[PDB]
Amino acid sequence: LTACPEESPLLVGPMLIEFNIPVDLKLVEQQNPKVKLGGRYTPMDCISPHKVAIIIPFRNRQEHLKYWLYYLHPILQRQQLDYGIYVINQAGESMFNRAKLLNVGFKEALKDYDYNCFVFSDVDLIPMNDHNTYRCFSQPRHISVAMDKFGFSLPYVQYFGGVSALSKQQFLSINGFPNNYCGWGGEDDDIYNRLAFRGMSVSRPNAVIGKTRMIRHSRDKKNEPNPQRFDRIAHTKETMLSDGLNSLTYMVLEVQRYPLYTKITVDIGTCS
Amino acid sequence: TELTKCKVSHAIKDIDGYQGISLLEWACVLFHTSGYDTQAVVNDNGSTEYGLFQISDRFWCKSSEFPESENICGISCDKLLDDELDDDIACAKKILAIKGIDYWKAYKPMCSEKLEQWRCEKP
Ligand SMILES: O=c1ccn([C@@H]2O[C@H](COP(=O)(O)OP(=O)(O)O)[C@@H](O)[C@H]2O)c(=O)[nH]1
Ligand SMILES: OC[C@H]1O[C@@H](O)[C@H](O)[C@@H](O)[C@@H]1O
Ligand SMILES: [Ca+2]
Ligand SMILES: [Mn+2]
Repeated sequence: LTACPEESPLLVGPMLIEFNIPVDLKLVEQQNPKVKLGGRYTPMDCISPHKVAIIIPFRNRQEHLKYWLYYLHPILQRQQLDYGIYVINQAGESMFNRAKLLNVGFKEALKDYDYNCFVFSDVDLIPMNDHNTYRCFSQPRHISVAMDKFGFSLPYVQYFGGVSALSKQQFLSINGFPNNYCGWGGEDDDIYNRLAFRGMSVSRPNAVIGKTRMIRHSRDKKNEPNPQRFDRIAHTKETMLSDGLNSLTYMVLEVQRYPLYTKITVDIGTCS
Repeated sequence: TELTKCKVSHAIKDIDGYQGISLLEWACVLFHTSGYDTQAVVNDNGSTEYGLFQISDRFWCKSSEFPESENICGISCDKLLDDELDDDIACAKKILAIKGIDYWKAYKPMCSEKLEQWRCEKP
């Protein structure tokens, strides 16, 4: 076999994305026979240079996950990626910590395979055009650029939330993500600050190709807006040197390998 | 109601330039403060902040949970959760004149640069 083409010939472009019909994972497995235990897929067609680990921060969003798996597995196979799905489930009932769970995803996926790209995706976002490739670029990539929740427009130029992708070296360069943002908000702005300090810029597809849908939901209990977020993002330059991959600690309570994904339950404690 | 940047901008036009803060800066400030949601209610812990401007019951408005409040704005906090912004703006103006822009913690970190994106060209 030879290298997969630059742009996949299987792409269909725009897709109708709706969440009205119930989803049966058994049916999803049935429709995606090529996906192996642990939610792993590799083209048998060509050799892909994109070895992508998709990391999803998680706690009590099983119904959302069902729609995510239903829509993304076919899309990713079409994009000819050599990928694996990882759901990082926070154990306990303390304040939710999105960024720290993403750091756990990075370290735990590297134990399975020699990944070179990490896509970090919230559980409730589905891309509406398959030309919005879920892989890494020469600069950090912001993928969910036009959410229906924001009128299909970016809320602000420095926004790095929702779905993004960092190559392994881009992630290492910023000492990964912060570990001390508990509750909603600010952690994505901190990551944006880290990338800028390391001299990187944000790469994005245009708003037509980047159209994305977010399943409608109310704020989660235990993920109320964080009062210290503004003070924390104002000091990123100094905290990024000592808070990140190099200070990451957690405890693995369970590792599940299902046909459609790998789910790792962990105890990540509380914020300092 | 979740308003848009331009809906907010037109609504608060009479605050442009007061205490030296521009409409672009306010557009930026209010998105990060309440997401432009006029019904936003957030616990700061012990205290509660209300509406578009996230005005606190600690010192500025009177709530049921904290009746002994200073109530500097002389208004019930429930009047800050509707789509009529005149009274919210009058209160924000008192906070700006007394405490200053630093009350709004999002200002310094998120609104010190790239202000042009916040312009509304819809007059
Ligand atoms: O209780 C929670 C809170 C957050 N999340 C995850 O954290 C991401 C950030 O989520 P949220 O939807 O609350 O904020 P938004 O993107 O809508 O501001 C979610 O999409 C999930 O992937 C979760 O799984 N359970
Ligand atoms: O919801 C969009 C964005 O709003 C900002 O005010 C928050 O700081 C971010 O964490 C969030 O991603
Ligand atoms: Ca009002
Ligand atoms: Mn969401």
